[PDB]
Amino acid sequence: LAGDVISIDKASGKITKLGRSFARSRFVQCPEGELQKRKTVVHTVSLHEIDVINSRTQGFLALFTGDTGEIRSEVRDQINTK
Amino acid sequence: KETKEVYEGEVTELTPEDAKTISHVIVGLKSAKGTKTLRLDPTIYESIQREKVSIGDVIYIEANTGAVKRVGRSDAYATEFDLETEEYVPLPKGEVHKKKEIVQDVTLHDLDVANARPQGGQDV
Amino acid sequence: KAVVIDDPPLRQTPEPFDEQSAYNPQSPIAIDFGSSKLRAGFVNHATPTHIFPNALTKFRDRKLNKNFTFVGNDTLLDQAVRSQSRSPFDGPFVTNWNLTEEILDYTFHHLGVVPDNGIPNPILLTERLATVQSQRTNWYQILFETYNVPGVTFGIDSLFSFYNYNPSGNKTGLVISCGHEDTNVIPVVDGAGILTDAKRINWGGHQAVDYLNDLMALKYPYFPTKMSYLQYETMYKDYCYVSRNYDEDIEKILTLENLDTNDVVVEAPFTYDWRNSILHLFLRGPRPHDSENIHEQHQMHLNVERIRVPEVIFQPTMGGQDQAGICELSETILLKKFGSQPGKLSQTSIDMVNNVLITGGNAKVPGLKERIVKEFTGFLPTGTNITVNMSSDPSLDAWKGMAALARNEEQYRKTVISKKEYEEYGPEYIKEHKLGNTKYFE
Amino acid sequence: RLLFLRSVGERNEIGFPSRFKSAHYKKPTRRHKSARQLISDENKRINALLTKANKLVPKATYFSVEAPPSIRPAKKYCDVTGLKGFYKSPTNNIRYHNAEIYQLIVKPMAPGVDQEYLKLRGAN
Repeated sequence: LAGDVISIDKASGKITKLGRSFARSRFVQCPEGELQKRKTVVHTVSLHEIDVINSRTQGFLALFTGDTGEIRSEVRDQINTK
Repeated sequence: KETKEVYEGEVTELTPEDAKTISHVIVGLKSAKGTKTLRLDPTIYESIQREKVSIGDVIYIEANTGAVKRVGRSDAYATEFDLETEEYVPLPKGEVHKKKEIVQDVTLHDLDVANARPQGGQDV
Repeated sequence: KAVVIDDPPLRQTPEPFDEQSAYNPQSPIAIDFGSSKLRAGFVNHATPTHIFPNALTKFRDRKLNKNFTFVGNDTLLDQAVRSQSRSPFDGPFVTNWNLTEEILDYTFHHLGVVPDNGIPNPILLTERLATVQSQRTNWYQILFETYNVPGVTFGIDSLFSFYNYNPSGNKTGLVISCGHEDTNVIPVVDGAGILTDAKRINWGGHQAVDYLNDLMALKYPYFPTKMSYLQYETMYKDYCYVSRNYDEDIEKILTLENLDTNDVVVEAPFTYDWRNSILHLFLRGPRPHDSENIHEQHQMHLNVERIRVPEVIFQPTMGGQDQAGICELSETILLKKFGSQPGKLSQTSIDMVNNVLITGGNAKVPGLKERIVKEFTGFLPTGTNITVNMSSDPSLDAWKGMAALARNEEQYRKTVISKKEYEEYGPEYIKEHKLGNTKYFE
Repeated sequence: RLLFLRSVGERNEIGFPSRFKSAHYKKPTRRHKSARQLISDENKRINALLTKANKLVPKATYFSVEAPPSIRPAKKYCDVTGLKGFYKSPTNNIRYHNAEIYQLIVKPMAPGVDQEYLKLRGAN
């Protein structure tokens, strides 16, 4: 709606509602500076996560359910070489 | 000893030909070095319709395996709307047709695993 | 480094006259009635004999002689007379014709012509592509009732330049003409200009210099002095080029490592850091600016306008025209026309690709040839041989066109229209030859 | 410095009964008929010819030779600097490049300046 503060990713199309602006008539400050921003995000992904994702038997949800179930050594070697 | 063959570029022509069953698919890709027009069997259109490929989408086609990957739309259609859900990739500076000789190192256990999936196969 | 611009210099040497002994009465005469410059001379010569701008003034004096003979190169004598120049062209067409009568009398007097009962030489005249009927009827009127010429031919200067660089007369090629007031793409099949599929962009050199004038007036609204059209003409001529790829070039014009090389500084003739500020880098370059001195208060910094002005012939939407660009029009001729599927080139469409001709007076800008070749590679299939032809001077090749038509090939009389043909057909007569116009209907 | 103009003045004197002209001269009275209305009465002459002949097809006229508008979307540029115009102000309908340009030029501008900024691309 009007007055909402949102963040838009142009590629994936994800729109996140950060809240409402400071208007009496939850509450988040209005963003400042540029609108189309280019920011650097930094990721640290463990080798076990790439092991689970590269394993074709189970998806990335096994990082949370915990049923990875004896990931094979060829996936480990492929992850090491990559 | 296997051969990797890759067709990539912006789609400038996507015209099917029926006989409700598609017979052959004419696809004209475009890169910075020129264009290339290819016939295609209906299985690649099944993969393309899976990938919702339209005119102007820079795509990736492997000739031997039929793998279709949509990189995104081109910058020529980046100003059709001021704000758009689509992502925009530049025109590839290489040629449309790329050939490569690569070496596949597999083991017998890999083929045993791939031939004995207990539930079934999975997509790429 | 500051570069001082000024008014263009004046030719203090007066123009000469042709000898009367070299006058031949049955020899034809070539006249290129351009919107910017007029090229006149006799066909037997190779180079044109008279190059002068297509304008004249009406001088006034305290002795009250009312002399108005300052025509063409006579205007390049004093600063006061040059400001009162008056071309007969408003846009692409001519609005007043007695002005053209004075111009034609001037160029007939300076070519060593001593006639009787009108001009006895057949003229070789150029006309605009798909010109209006009224201009053609008025041209017939002036040519056949004020000068009484034996024969008239009509043609397009782009097709004349194509005939000049393909003198066989049956070649197949593509002509791109960058004129003064319009830009034309004309495909030629077997020596015949196919004018039912030619296209015209409403943009030329004059519109480009006017666009640069408007851009520079918008960039510095508080500039103390006002510059003339010739000054903007010389900045368009000297400090403009076609970018190889506009999208990647415009991404980094304003960067600091690029602004110290290709940004020029123009000085008007008279007698909280700024590193991350885009507006100051655009306005005053990569140097710090202070506004207390009159020396740099008369300063321009053409940076984006070095590539923005020549890009309008490729994107006419920037100049206000809802028209396709040069490469877009070139793509739809030889990929979606003339029996050519996109992806499958016909044999005719191959032949124009090997015979691309770029001509016109506005082809003088650098980088136009490489941009055309690169863009032609983009839509054509791989392996197609894109060969372009560009003259050393693409302005005088139009005069060499009718020089090589009425002299080299004896089928020039296949294109002439006699005075007796004018009586039996009228002012609406069109002779559908290869190098000229066509009828308006089917 | 002033006699040069007189020297080229009666150097090139051509009289009213000029020998380049014919013996019969008979110049008629002609109106102005500038660039803007020649297109219009040629247009209405062509439409009168089509309506008279129908109630045939033209081949190469002044309007049939005109280039059509493009089918690819035009790139949007900043109206102030000519850079890549990401944004566009909603009040004065002026495209701009970044925040500094909007705060300095686009927002605090006089009325009527925007209508001649838009006159360059003809959006007034």
